[PDB]
Amino acid sequence: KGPKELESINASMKSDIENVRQEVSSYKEKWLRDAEIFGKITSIFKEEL
Amino acid sequence: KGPKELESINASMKSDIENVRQEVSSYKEKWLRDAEIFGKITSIFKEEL
Amino acid sequence: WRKEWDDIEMLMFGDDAHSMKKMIQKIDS
Repeated sequence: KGPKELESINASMKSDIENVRQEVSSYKEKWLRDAEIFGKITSIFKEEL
Repeated sequence: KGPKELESINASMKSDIENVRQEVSSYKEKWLRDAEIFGKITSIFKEEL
Repeated sequence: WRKEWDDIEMLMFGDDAHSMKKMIQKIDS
């Protein structure tokens, strides 16, 4: 492949790696807040079960 | 159908209608159990509010 | 009877939710 072509794909792939880290962290945090509220409600009902 | 035959089934058909009334009572009991389940569902509903 | 089955399903939904809480404790690690 042309080195200019290789440089362009390498640069893109780097940027894609970056967007991914941020997206994963945000998804994990939102999921965790929702999960904590869900778990408190799940606790009293779980004791009832 | 023979009237004797009809009289015999109507004894049994009336019995089946009584069984259906008993089943309706059972469904009401099931609804009451569902309502107890709904009262435990009530703590979850308070968390949701 | 279908309504009673749905109540049973909501209870089992609660069990699923408890399993989900255990799983969340697990993506916590």
